[PDB]
This record gives sequence, C-alpha cells and structure tokens, in this order.
Amino acid sequence: DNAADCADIGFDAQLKVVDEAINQVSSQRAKLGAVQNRLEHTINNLSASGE
Amino acid sequence: KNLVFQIGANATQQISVNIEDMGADALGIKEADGSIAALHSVNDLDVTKFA
Repeated sequence: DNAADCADIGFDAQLKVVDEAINQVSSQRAKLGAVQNRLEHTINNLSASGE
Repeated sequence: KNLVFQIGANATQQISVNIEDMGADALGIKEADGSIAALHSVNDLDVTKFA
C-alpha cells in the first residue's frame, strides 16, 4: 500500500523498529557482560583475599 | 503506483521510476486527444481519409 510516507506502513517505521530492537539487544547484552566482568574480578578478590 | 526501488540498508534511501508508454500513446497533447495524437498510431487514418 505504501513504502515511504505513512510512518506506519512505509518501510521506515518498520526498519526503525528492527533497528532499535536490535539496539535493545545490544544494550542488554552489554549489561550482562558487564555483570560477567564484575563476577570475574569479584571471584578474583574472593579467591585471593580468602586465600 | 510509483515503481520505487529500495537501496539503502537504512530508511528513505529509495528511487523513483516513471514508465508510461502504450500503443495508444503518441503525440502528447495531454493524452489521446481524439482520432489524432494517439490513434493514428492505433487506428491509422490512412484508410481513405488520407485519399
């Protein structure tokens, strides 16, 4: 019906949804990996301090 | 029915195309004017009118 202009049915809404969706994926993955950093360095302090 | 193309992997990066010919298309007054300007291509007034 349309591919540019209606802002709901016109390729641009859609591709934007895909874009920011994938960026939500990115952001959360960064959070998870940040947690993994904290847990690695955390086990290091635990293991050596505990030692 | 703009025969657009899509190019960019992002939004709006499209092309516009224009395709208009037909056997009923001839001298572009605005359109098929009358017996002339489209329909000498179709009806070909050279029957005996041209005599």
